[PDB]
Amino acid sequence: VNPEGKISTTVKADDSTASETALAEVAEDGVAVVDTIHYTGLVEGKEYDVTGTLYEVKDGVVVGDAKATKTAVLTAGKDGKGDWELDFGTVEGLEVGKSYVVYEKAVSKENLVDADGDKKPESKQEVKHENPADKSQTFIIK
Ligand SMILES: [Ca+2]
Ligand code: NA
Repeated sequence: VNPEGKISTTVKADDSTASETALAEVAEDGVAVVDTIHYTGLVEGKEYDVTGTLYEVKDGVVVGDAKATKTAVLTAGKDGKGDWELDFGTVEGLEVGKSYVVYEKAVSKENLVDADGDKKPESKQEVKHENPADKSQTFIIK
């Protein structure tokens, strides 16, 4: 049966964690950015190519080129549910007064999805979280 993947995220910028109810605030060398990926409906023990992208955002609209990208190879935990940490490290060249949002993609290394329904997987499982208006993935530099 085909896996039904879902991901949400929570960003931490410097010492400051965002949440469903408030974006993270960073006090005016670079900003340490860590994104937590909350996943369900992945395949236990399978490896995923995870790509995080940091964008400047203005009123829930992405502006300009990515400020940073980070990739990792992470393994799905028990029942294909759990949390991953994607550490971007220090991100240089962010601007005081500006807001940033994290986008995430995870693509399985193995074929985990039977897209043509012959009961044999032939497609990668791909999950995305690309919401420019998600305050839990957003931080502002004060
Ligand atoms: Ca197939
Ligand atoms: Na979230």
